[PDB]
Amino acid sequence: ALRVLVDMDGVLADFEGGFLRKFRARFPDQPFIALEDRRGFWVSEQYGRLRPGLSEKAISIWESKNFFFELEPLPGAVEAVKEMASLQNTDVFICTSPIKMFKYCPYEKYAWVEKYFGPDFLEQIVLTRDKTVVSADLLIDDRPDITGAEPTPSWEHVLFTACHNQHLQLQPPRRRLHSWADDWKAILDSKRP
Amino acid sequence: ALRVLVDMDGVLADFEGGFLRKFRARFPDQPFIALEDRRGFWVSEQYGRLRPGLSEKAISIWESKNFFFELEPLPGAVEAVKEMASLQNTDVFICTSPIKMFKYCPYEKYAWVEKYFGPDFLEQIVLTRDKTVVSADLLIDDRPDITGAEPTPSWEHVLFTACHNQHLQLQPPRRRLHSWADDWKAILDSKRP
Ligand SMILES: O=c1[nH]c(=O)n([C@H]2C[C@H]3O[C@](c4ccccc4)(P(=O)(O)O)OC[C@H]3O2)cc1/C=C/P(=O)(O)O
Ligand SMILES: O=c1[nH]c(=O)n([C@H]2C[C@H]3O[C@](c4ccccc4)(P(=O)(O)O)OC[C@H]3O2)cc1/C=C/P(=O)(O)O
Ligand SMILES: [Mg+2]
Ligand SMILES: [Mg+2]
Repeated sequence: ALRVLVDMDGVLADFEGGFLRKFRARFPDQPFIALEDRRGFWVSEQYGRLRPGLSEKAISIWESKNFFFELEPLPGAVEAVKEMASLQNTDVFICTSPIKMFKYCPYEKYAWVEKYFGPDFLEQIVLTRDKTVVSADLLIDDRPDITGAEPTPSWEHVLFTACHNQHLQLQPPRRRLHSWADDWKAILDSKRP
Repeated sequence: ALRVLVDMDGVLADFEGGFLRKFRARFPDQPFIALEDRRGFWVSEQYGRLRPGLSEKAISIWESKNFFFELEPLPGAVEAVKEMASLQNTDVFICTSPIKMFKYCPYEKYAWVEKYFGPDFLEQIVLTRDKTVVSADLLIDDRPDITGAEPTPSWEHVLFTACHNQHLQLQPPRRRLHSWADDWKAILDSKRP
């Protein structure tokens, strides 16, 4: 079977929108970064440049209970992955990194998957801080540079569009999946025998 | 670097001893299976044959809060893995499967690793129900038959001795690690260039 790894935050689950909503609600008198203006992968670094002490306040949002659990799915994500997993000769794993503060995040990621994909889909979860040691044909992930212990990962990394990466020019033959409305089936079919 | 995957339950953490202690304390008037007499990988199947309704009582032990967190390390396990991870050209990942009931288990496994190996070791955790999709040179695991989506895993599976597998004759050239007092370094060195 063709094997596809799908990232969670910024691909399945709307980490950026969730973060902004909760930040504004908790820190209504602080300045914030509109999603369109997000630059750089690390939210807290951008916030830290905007005002002193804002990096720590940003961090307190994703460390809070229910932050991960209450993320909304990105449009099309649940439908696409469900269809993808039902395709013949196609094994789909949700491959995601928990944050360092582990009190809520791993638990809530399991709970989120159960909620949107159902109990049977829990067998498809891989939690890891290193994706290069997970072998597959494809990795769909919004992070531009994915590295770790394995210098030559078996997967092709398809960059999932996010505001933070939308301007990035990629080194051919690297490619993008622009959203779940985009033609993911053609990408998968291009890797099949 | 040589890459080694190490299982948690029955290899690092004493799932069998922990289970028995808690079962006896919770169900003092039920019969139990002494560790020496454990047969078959699945604890609940053996308990279920011993008396009707015992399978469900067994399951309630590992579903309970603090079951995973309070497991004792197997003798030598923490020392060995710490030394192993400090070796040159050697990357060690703790590769473990959470149980289906996810309320406590993933969280407590992270907490256990932090407790025995320290915060920095949390980056080395891989949670998965499928180990065949994790690529490495070696997998040290007490489970005799490890299968999943990848029909030809890259690792050599070294069987870690447990009471449930201690009589098993293995198909050459399959081999065992008899305990952490056993010569794990020689096993690793045998895979190096
Ligand atoms: O896209 C993101 N942007 C972002 O700013 N963060 C935040 C949350 C927290 O995540 C981490 C993080 C680093 C690597 C992998 C997951 C999370 P940490 O666990 O180190 O605190 O990095 C610093 C912080 O940055 C996470 C993510 C999620 C990364 P992925 O989608 O899990 O790869
Ligand atoms: O060795 C074991 N023996 C055992 O009886 N169990 C119990 C706990 C529960 O674990 C499971 C289980 C199945 C596969 C992988 C982990 C756990 P489930 O999550 O399906 O309930 O299997 C049924 C039950 O069997 C777990 C383990 C731990 C298996 P690993 O060390 O995680 O591979
Ligand atoms: Mg992401
Ligand atoms: Mg085990």
